[PDB]
Amino acid sequence: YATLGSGWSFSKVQYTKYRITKPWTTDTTFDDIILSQPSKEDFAKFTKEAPLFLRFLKLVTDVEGRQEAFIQFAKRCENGLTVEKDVYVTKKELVDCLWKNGYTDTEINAFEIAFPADYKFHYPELAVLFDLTEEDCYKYCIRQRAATPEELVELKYTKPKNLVSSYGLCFLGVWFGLSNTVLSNAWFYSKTFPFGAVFYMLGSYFYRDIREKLWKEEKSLIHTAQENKNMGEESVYKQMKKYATDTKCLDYL
Amino acid sequence: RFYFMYMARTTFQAVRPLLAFSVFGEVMKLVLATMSSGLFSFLFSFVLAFEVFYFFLQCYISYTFLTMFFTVLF
Ligand SMILES: CCCCCCCCCCCCCCCCCC(=O)OC[C@H](COP(=O)([O-])OCC(O)COP(=O)([O-])OC[C@@H](COC(=O)CCCCCCCCCCCCCCCCC)OC(=O)CCCCCCCCCCCCCCCCC)OC(=O)CCCCCCCCCCCCCCCCC
Ligand SMILES: CCCCCCCCCCCCCCCCCC(=O)OC[C@H](COP(=O)([O-])OCC[N+](C)(C)C)OC(=O)CCCCCCCCCCCCCCCCC
Repeated sequence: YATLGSGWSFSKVQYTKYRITKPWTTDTTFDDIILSQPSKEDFAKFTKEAPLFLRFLKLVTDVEGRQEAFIQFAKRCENGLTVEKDVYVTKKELVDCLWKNGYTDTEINAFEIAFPADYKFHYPELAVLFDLTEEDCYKYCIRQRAATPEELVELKYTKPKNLVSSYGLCFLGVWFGLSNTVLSNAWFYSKTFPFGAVFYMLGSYFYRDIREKLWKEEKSLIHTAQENKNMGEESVYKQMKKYATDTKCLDYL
Repeated sequence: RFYFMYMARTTFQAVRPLLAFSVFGEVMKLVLATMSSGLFSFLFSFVLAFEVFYFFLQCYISYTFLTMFFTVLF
């Protein structure tokens, strides 16, 4: 899968000996979006409070000239909006999109003063607010969540499957794999355990030296690329600024 | 005669799990010693699991009858 994201930060991770833990739930389970490849029905649902968003929506609709949409959405959303839980876009991402796409400072400041910093917009809100399709908003939210896939997403819990057949096959595996002298062989004790243990000890002792010695070149390349990009962009910008005043010759003439 | 009847019942209910664990185990061990192929082994794993469940059932039955036989009013 492609590596999505607009960040130039070369980021690597170090692991611990502890597993990720989430609050107990009898119906949901947390998993990685790329490893699960979930669908809209696999996603878990919950109810969100409307008023704070419905006020801003009424304002925007009175400004744009479409109140039927507000009325329909409010009658749909009363008693809370039932929506997929981990399909959203953050306020910061939305503000960046608005700014780069040309929404005015007044509208951006309205967004900022209206919604908290940790607010999370979902695809129905986005669709009713920008006169778009919930399908497109869902796809956009999914892409923006995959851009930050370190955060687990909440799916519906499903019991395990095929446990009986798996038990049969695992019994067959042990019955055919442990009925031997492999784990007691001179080959084992002379090559498999010594070589493997030496590799493991060396890896545990030089775990970080190796990683750094490997990543040095990639870090240098990324730094070089970013520097070149910055210098070129700055030069072009300042030169166009110099030549910006070459249009008034006509209106002077 | 009631003492003999009672001791017979008690011993039977006490050894029931031992039987389920030992003699059926010997039968399973015969089958394991005789079988070589993979299909029969795949099918026999489920018999082993059923023996597990049957042992637990016999243990539950014995627990019930023993709490009945060792319950005193005073
Ligand atoms: C050339 C020489 C060699 C030739 C000889 C070859 C010999 C081959 C023998 C045949 C066996 C082949 C190997 C596969 C074995 C099955 C493995 C399996 O599926 O288990 C997983 C099965 C599925 O559970 P899961 O994987 O955990 O989760 C999935 C769900 O269950 C969801 O599962 P699902 O939705 O997919 O299906 C559910 C199904 C699961 O039940 C089963 O286990 C399936 C067993 C079907 C065996 C059919 C054998 C066909 C070949 C022999 C022909 C015999 C004539 C009969 C023809 C069929 C018509 C009746 O049924 C149920 O669970 C209960 C609902 C009942 C619904 C109706 C089911 C019948 C459908 C109609 C028949 C379809 C026929 C298809 C056409 C075949 C054409 C080739 O669970 C089991 O393990 C069942 C118990 C295991 C069976 C053995 C029980 C212990 C008895 C051991 C035997 C005694 C020891 C040996 C000594 C014998 C001395 C004589
Ligand atoms: C009023 C009083 C009523 C009393 C009722 C009494 C009826 C039930 C009595 C059954 C007792 C059976 C226990 C002895 C058999 C197991 C021996 C053993 O531990 O093997 C070594 C086991 C297995 O070892 P192993 O197989 O891994 O390798 C070594 C085995 N040896 C040493 C034998 C070669 O030791 C363990 O590590 C076990 C740890 C897991 C826990 C297993 C215990 C649960 C299974 C038995 C449950 C039986 C009680 C069920 C009660 C149900 C009541 C509702």
